[PDB]
Amino acid sequence: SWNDVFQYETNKVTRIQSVNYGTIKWILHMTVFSYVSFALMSDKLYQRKEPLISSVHTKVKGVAEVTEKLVHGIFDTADYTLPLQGNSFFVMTNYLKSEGQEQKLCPEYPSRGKQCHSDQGCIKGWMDPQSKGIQTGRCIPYDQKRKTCEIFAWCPAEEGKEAPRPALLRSAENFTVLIKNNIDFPGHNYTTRNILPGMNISCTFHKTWNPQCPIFRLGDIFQEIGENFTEVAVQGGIMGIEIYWDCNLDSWSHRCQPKYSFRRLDDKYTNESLFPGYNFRYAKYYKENGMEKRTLIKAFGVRFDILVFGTGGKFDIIQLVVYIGSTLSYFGLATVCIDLIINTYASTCCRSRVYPSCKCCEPCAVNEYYYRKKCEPIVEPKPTLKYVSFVDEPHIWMVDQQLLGKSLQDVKGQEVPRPQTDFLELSRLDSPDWCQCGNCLPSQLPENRRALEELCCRRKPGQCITTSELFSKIVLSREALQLLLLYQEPLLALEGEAINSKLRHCAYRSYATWRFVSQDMADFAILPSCCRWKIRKEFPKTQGQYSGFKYPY
Amino acid sequence: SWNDVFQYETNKVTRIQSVNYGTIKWILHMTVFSYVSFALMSDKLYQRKEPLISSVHTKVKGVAEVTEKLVHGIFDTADYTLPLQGNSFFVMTNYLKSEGQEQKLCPEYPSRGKQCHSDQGCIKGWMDPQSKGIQTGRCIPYDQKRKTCEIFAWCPAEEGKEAPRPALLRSAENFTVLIKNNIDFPGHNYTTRNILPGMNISCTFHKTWNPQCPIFRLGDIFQEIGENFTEVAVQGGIMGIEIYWDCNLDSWSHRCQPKYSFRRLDDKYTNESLFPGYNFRYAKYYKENGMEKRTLIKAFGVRFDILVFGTGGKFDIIQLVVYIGSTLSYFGLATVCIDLIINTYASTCCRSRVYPSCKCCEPCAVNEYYYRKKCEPIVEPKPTLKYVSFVDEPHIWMVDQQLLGKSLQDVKGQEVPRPQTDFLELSRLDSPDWCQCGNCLPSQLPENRRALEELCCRRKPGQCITTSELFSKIVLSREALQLLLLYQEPLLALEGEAINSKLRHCAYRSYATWRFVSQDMADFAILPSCCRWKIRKEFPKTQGQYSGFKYPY
Amino acid sequence: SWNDVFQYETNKVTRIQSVNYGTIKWILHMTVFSYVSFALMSDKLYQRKEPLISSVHTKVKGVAEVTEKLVHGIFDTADYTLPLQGNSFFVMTNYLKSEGQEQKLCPEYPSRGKQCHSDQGCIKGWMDPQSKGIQTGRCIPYDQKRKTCEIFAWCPAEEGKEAPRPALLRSAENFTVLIKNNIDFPGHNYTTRNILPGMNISCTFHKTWNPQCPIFRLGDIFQEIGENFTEVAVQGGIMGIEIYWDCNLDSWSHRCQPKYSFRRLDDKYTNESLFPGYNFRYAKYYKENGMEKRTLIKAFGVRFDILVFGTGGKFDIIQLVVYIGSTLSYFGLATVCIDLIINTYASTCCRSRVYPSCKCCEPCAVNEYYYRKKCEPIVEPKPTLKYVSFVDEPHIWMVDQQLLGKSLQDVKGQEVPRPQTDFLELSRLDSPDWCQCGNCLPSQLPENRRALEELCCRRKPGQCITTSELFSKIVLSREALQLLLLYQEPLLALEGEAINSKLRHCAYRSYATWRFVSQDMADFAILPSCCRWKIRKEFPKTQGQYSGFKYPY
Ligand SMILES: Nc1nc2c(ncn2[C@@H]2O[C@H](COP(=O)(O)OP(=O)(O)O)[C@@H](O)[C@H]2O)c(=O)[nH]1
Ligand SMILES: Nc1nc2c(ncn2[C@@H]2O[C@H](COP(=O)(O)OP(=O)(O)O)[C@@H](O)[C@H]2O)c(=O)[nH]1
Ligand SMILES: Nc1nc2c(ncn2[C@@H]2O[C@H](COP(=O)(O)OP(=O)(O)O)[C@@H](O)[C@H]2O)c(=O)[nH]1
Ligand code: NA
Ligand SMILES: [Zn+2]
Ligand SMILES: [Zn+2]
Ligand SMILES: [Zn+2]
Ligand SMILES: [Zn+2]
Ligand SMILES: [Zn+2]
Ligand SMILES: [Zn+2]
Repeated sequence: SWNDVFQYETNKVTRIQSVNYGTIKWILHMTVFSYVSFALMSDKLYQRKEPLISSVHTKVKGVAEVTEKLVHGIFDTADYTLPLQGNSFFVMTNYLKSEGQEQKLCPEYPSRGKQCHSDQGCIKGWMDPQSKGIQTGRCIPYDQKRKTCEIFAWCPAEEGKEAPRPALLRSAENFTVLIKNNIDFPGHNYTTRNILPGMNISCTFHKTWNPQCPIFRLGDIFQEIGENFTEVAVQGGIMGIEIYWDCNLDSWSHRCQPKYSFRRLDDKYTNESLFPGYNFRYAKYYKENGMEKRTLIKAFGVRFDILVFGTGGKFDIIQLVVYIGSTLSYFGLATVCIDLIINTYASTCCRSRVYPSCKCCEPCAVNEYYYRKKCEPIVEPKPTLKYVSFVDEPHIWMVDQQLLGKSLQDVKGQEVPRPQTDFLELSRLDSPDWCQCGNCLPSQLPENRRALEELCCRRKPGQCITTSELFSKIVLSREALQLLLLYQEPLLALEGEAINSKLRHCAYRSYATWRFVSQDMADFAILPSCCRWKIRKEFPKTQGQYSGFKYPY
Repeated sequence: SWNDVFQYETNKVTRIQSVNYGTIKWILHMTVFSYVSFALMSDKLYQRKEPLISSVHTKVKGVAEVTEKLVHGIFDTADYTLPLQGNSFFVMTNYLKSEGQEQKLCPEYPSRGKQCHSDQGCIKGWMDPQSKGIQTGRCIPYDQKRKTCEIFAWCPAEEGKEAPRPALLRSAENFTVLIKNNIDFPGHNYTTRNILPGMNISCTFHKTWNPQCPIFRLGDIFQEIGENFTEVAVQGGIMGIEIYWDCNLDSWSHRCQPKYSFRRLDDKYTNESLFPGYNFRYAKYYKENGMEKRTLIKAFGVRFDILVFGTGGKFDIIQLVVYIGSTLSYFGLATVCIDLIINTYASTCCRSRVYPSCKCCEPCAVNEYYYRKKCEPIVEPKPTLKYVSFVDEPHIWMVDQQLLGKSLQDVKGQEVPRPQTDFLELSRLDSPDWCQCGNCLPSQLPENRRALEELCCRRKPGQCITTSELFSKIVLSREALQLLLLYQEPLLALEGEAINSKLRHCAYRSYATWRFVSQDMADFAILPSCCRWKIRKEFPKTQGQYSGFKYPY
Repeated sequence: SWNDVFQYETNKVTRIQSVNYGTIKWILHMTVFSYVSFALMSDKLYQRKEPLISSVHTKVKGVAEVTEKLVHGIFDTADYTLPLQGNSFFVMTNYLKSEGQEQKLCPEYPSRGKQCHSDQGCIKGWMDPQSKGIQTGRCIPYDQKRKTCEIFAWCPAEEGKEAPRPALLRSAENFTVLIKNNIDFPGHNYTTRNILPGMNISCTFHKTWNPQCPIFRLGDIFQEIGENFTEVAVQGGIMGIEIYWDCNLDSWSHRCQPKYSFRRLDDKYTNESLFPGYNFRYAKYYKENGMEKRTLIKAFGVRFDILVFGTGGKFDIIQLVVYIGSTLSYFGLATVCIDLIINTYASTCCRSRVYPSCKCCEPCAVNEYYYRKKCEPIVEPKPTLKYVSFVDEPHIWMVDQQLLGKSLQDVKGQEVPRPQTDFLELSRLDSPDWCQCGNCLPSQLPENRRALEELCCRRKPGQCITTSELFSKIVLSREALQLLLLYQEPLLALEGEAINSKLRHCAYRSYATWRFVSQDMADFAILPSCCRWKIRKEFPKTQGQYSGFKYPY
């Protein structure tokens, strides 16, 4: 039990002294190592990455003068900008005014060919989001030239009027926005900001000269991406200020700096029915003479959306371990490829065609030696398994099918090469129809099992193997068999029928080992009737019938 | 050195021709491959996934008429909606009005059983967030029926008044919001939007008919998730418009489309003390007659939060390599399982009980052959390691413990099977108390080391192995030992005491190899005293004392 | 073909009964298993993690009284807070007022040493964001003491005036904000909220006593992180309420609770030129006597940014499979380490120096046995490969280089150990200048190939190996060679020149196997001229020239 615990299994290997294969192995190992290292360091797969949480604080500075009796106006942050001071801020670039609005009946603004021509056309009680009123069903003259439906809404109405061109607040392109970005990686417990001590304040952002200046001129934002602020100012738009944080929190590779990029977020070619641009209608309410009045301003502008994103990486042992474990199996590529080469070039097909056709692959025949020193083929031992050898042939035949009452001599199997004998050890001092030697005899086994023993020493007519002197020296010589038995059992009693049986079995084994060198084939070999019966004649049984070949399993 | 570099180690293998094991191996390989492929393609583990950055632009369109002297009002986007046009927008569904507010003393609104009954109950200088004023400590009659505390706050007060039921702006359910969603994957450098050219504009969203229409009717939003807009309109709520982007950026599998889903974000059963619903109090300031007055509107509505989330996948070679490396080791499952089967069925326990009990597992005994052709057991060579063989027994005994002065014959070890001899090679032409053969002699070694040599040829009384003829043929025959020595050293000088010593050692080795076939056991074998001293008698030393067994290590 | 499919390859192994190595293997296996399990469960690597989508709803409650003719004011949520009720909300802590603003010429506010001293200093048409007006180029006296430039802007101007100290709305520290957080994991289809049924309402958040109370006192927020609300109230700031959701959605380990933490998001030491603190200028517009007037309020306060982040993990089989596959290769660590130990201690370097220097590593010499039972070295069979043995030496010499016309006897290779012979099997019954034995003869091969056969039996002068009796018994004995041939071919015809050739080849093989035990070396061995020519003399050819050694490949 404890001995079972205290065991270590190590694979048997074959140390090959080959320049080609060693060079290939080291080249592939180096390639795998290089790619693994490159992937680890480039993608920082050894680091735990966490997304950031951002806080944005914007301050827009800039004033515009608008001339529109002539009225001279001044526009500051309490005028053209909203209380928006975070991820988004709005800069007004144009506007439409409608002073003194009261909820009453009035003609809807004639625009986009909405002028009415017939009273029946207008509907009663119909909600009109385009005009923002309820039509009363009666057409009325908005102007002496054209007529429009009557809506109970805020009056006077100015819906559908185009934004003035050129934009009144074009000067917004000269306005400067300061962006303060605070990010944190709570898992990594790291916080930083885009404005650090020792940074100049009289700077404006540029891709090259001042890439870290958080002060942006809107016109520069637009022209860095090929957008015409003057055109966008008319109907408005949405622009994006991307702030990317590719941040490394490792001490030896610490750099957490923002990268500023810009992107228009509103489609230039939005259909006129999809409300192009960016605008919003905001109203100031007041009391006049005793009635509640409203002043409506339709403000066109650019909404700047500050989009902050990024990841913060810090070394994590678990991630590195996982990556290494993932990539470890790639170091078996050399083994796989070289074993594939050995297996393929060990095939008896290359010599036939490939080598004569291509003579450059001639020295690759050495892989047969490697294969035979690397692989030990074996077959499943099954009852039908049988091996036969014919002295007129230089190979052994394996039969792995049932004998359906037909002689094993006539049964056909497949050819296999007889194993090489141990030279170091060998260097020492009315006959049956199926019989082609004349010495074979009918089987005494039951009828259903006579086919197994119906085998001859040779396939073609000739002399029996029993005529060879080695048959008598090895198989029939009682002295040699006695020596073998004593070698196994030194104090054996060479008397009785037991010794005759043991000698018979040793003779069978001797023939099997002589003609089927491998013990694997010798165990499942089948002796010819001639040799079997000569053996039995030499070492015969008493008051018993021979059983024959047993299944080793 | 370079020869050390130019080496390739390949494992020795056993090619088994088994239908069952090959079928099992291929089945398991196919299963592993199928699961790995399924996981790779379903979860898109070959792709690098990046979260998106979103910009949302909303446009709500819809007008409501409210009747509340009778006052007829019109409510448009400058009235019921806020400047919110991004990720969130607010649609007012009800309201409470309080015109003409001045900062002075007044009775707090009697609500939720807040009516005061005693002057002492009211506190002086106490902040009252429920009433939003500082109590003066004196109770006053709010109405002829009930009394309330006096607060220096905006007056007249209307706190705690329930939202009117039914909701005044019920018609908000018919209002339509257009959502424009712009997403980007900056790492993958991909941008898209939810409105593409060629999409109809007179559409409203439906799960099946118009799943890609970014125009939503609020009532439809509510009824798609079993929410009653009429009820929510009273106190308000929060609704979520989820926009999911499961986007594949690979050219051959490119589809980046949004999936719209809805979710109520406010708890229906919020406790009345936790401010249920959604409302906000916004005030319009003005000057009246010389004093600064305020108009307060408590607006109840639905805040729609557009929640945009998703990931964009693009093929990455590094991710695929990592996944493949992770899954490569799963291809050894076939080897593990089949080797486990071989090891288990090679145990000498199955034959004893399992096979007779269950006869279906009879042909699985072939795994003993596979085990013995796959594993070569070996023991750690240690000084205490000793092997002994008794000619009255068919096994060898291994002793791996110290001899505490007691004879090795009486010491007990564990039984091991003597290895099979090479048949191919063999096929060729006052006695001591511990002695059970009569031919053994006392050891001449030092007293502490006599136990090692205190061993007999047999455990039970009988004839000595020295009486066998093979002992003289193999161990004592000077001709055979001389032939062996010459085989090792052809030009050996067969004269002197050196040749006698060499013959003695060869005789020891011959006995050890004969009775312990394996060289591993023969190296650590222990000769019996009888055989040892017969050998020494045949090849005796001169002017010296025999040392005995040395430790091969 | 199908037999090729029905094959299973299993590695040959060596079962070592070693306490040290088994203990090491199990220790390393346990260590790897423990670390893998720890990483899996601690980091929850078996779970699929999804980021959350959050909705935040805030309700600030609290009223302040400000005394500033003396004016007594009341400040409620319609006064000090914005319509912000989501991820951010603003609490006003101080303010500056400027009533009755009109767009006209006026002197800019003298602050930060901006007082003008010369008319020429002021510029005409110059935008002044600091003063928020267009300078007319003429200096005018703002006050009797100091003068400032003239700006066409809103007047009276109050830019650059410091926030009053102490802060007017200090009482904001006593105000309470209720945060309702709704999160969802749409991939995992899980939603939850920070307020659950059965939670008290009269609670305020504390780290220990009430960590789950979503009602926060602002002063407590500030003092939990060492911030002085009274100081921040003057100029304002930005504070962050982090809500972390480390949520496990597995039923057996379900806990999805928020963790509240606070963080100041505005730099305390922001440069005075970077607009420290948080403020915004919001204006109320009105009509007075017929002209449009403006009231400007510069509000200083704290903007609270609710930052919600977290991940939701649920068991995923794919992730667990990937992690296990990643970590499987780490279970080969025991094999790697033990094989490294075996390889290192099998080196013939330790015995020389390490063991005598350090005697504790003495019993580690057993690894040579393990190495020789684990590895079978083999060399690449190449035409230049040759083996030679000298009977005056105890080793075989391998030559793997071309013979540039110089005798192979004088060519130097590298020494290798002759393999141990099978004891079990052996236990059975004007001479050439390069010649150091006298029996060698010149080669009859072509001139370019005579060097191969120019080899002697010994390196130093002495007796030829042919004088040994084993040479005649093994190599020249016709009986033994005939027996070997018959063993290979039992019915061989021992007549003709074919038998002589076969005997010659068998004699070459016999010498090669005798002196180069391994068949690998015997195949590429080179016979000495003396032995070769004695053999040929014994078994000579007829009407033909001998070819010599062939390349087995
Ligand atoms: N390999 C092989 N073994 C055989 C053959 N015939 C008999 N044997 C072996 O010899 C034994 C049977 O001996 P047998 O002649 O029947 O003598 P008996 O059993 O005493 O009657 C079995 O254990 C077989 O393994 C044969 O043709 N081939
Ligand atoms: N395996 C084994 N070897 C032995 C035994 N006795 C002696 N030897 C070997 O024989 C050698 C010692 O020979 P020994 O009889 O002492 O002759 P001496 O050394 O010349 O006195 C050692 O190298 C041992 O390996 C034994 O019982 N078993
Ligand atoms: N290993 C080895 N084999 C040899 C040597 N000389 C001859 N042979 C073998 O003997 C065969 C050639 O026999 P050879 O003497 O030329 O007789 P021939 O071919 O009939 O003229 C070849 O197949 C060689 O493998 C030698 O020095 N070493
Ligand atoms: Na692996
Ligand atoms: Zn016959
Ligand atoms: Zn015959
Ligand atoms: Zn005895
Ligand atoms: Zn004895
Ligand atoms: Zn010579
Ligand atoms: Zn010689």
